[PDB]
Amino acid sequence: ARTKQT
Amino acid sequence: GVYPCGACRSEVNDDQDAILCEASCQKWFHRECTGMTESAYGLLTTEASAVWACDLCVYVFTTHLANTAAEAVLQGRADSILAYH
Ligand SMILES: [Zn+2]
Ligand SMILES: [Zn+2]
Repeated sequence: ARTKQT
Repeated sequence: GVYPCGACRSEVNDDQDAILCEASCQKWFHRECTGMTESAYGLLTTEASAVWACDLCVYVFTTHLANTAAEAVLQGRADSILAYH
């Protein structure tokens, strides 16, 4: 899932 | 930031924890506006075949399911969060 940590 | 949080409507900056509702509305949400744990956020980040669905709206996870699944993974009860999709 796309997060800012991606 | 250019995007507002889909829950609190304030800006989301790239140095905040935030997740995209890829399952549906494609809005960003601050982690802390969703109730998502730090562990669910970390495990979702690295699972390419998981997508998150926000409270307003491939393996789909709501916050509650991602939180339950992460607790199981960290306790060795589940091999990955996908077991809870
Ligand atoms: Zn917010
Ligand atoms: Zn959504």
